[PDB]
Amino acid sequence: NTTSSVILTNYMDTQYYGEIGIGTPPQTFKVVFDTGSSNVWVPSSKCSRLYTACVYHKLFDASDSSSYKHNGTELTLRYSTGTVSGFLSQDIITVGGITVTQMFGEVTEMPALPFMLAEFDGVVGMGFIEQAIGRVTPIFDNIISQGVLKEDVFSFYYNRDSENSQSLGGQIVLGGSDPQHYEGNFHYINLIKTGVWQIQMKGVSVGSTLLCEDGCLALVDTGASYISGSTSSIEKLMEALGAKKRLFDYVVKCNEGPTLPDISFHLGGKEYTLTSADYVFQESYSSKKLCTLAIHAMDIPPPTGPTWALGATFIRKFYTEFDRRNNRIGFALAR
Ligand SMILES: CC(C)CN(C(=O)c1cnc(C(C)(C)C)nc1NCc1ccco1)[C@H]1CCCNC1
Ligand SMILES: *[C@@H]1O[C@H](CO)[C@@H](O)[C@H](O)[C@H]1NC(C)=O
Repeated sequence: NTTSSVILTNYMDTQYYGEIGIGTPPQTFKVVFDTGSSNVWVPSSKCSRLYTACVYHKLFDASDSSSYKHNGTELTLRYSTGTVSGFLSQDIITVGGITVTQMFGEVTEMPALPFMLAEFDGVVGMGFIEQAIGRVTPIFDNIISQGVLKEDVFSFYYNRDSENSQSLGGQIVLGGSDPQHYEGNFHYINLIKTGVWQIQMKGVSVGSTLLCEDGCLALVDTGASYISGSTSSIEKLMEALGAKKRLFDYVVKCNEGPTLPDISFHLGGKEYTLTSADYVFQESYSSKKLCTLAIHAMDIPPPTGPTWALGATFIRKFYTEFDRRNNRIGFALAR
């Protein structure tokens, strides 16, 4: 019956990661704790240096760990934004002072796009075994097995401040939540199914409901930067906002930013509202300058998709508790 936290760094409101240690002695890695996937991977020393992303990130060297256990089963992790490929290994992983023996992917194939843009080295998947490639037991499942934690829950706080380096970029409590980072009560929404951190959504509103009328899906994805929907969902949301489409993002003229309407997500009977301040990167107030929106198109395939994904844009405003004992997600106002 103990509780434990991981200190997160916030890079520019788009990348949130903490530090883990792998092996004896610990090799440390910057990792995204991702509720939208279920595998652990770091880049590997076996990764060809022709992968520039492998030049620019910390590499796990199995030859420097005395606690490593070979497996070498190939794995390929297909994310919506890009793919990593490699092989399975087993070592001791430390995460918030919790030591666990864990199967993880040693990534030998790490595309320059998008991975050169990653501040983090790898990913710690916080999803279920059902979504785990290779049917590899996820790290939290392993920590639960130990019987150390007070509750079968984990919580995410993502800070709104990335500039002020003398502040906490984010936090993950394993085994509970932290009351210093939320307020009011938790609102609990049960999952559609076990296997995925996905909840029923019954509306996306601009200002009047104009999307997700007959119901749709919402993946709560701590590993994502943005709120995402389907290409057609986003194109209709953006037409409503007067946002011009670009190659990788949507933008308004910076001056139009504060005048943008509130966007609401109807989740578990409550209306979860984001103001323009919650979703516009107000980098300027100029009419000559384009400001990027924290909402993009992301088409996730079956069986998970098509689905909306509530990423860091959403978690910033809403402190999120992931409840594995009751298969539900709690949202409270962050502070
Ligand atoms: C690799 C993994 C994190 C990929 N995903 C991303 O959204 C993602 C993609 N590419 C980037 C790059 C490299 C471009 C920086 N960053 C990402 N996320 C940063 C972040 C950390 C905290 C919150 O958001 C999703 C994929 C679907 C399952 N959930 C995660
Ligand atoms: C890899 O791990 C799995 C555990 O499910 C095991 O069955 C398999 O034999 C392992 N392979 C090697 C080569 O160690």
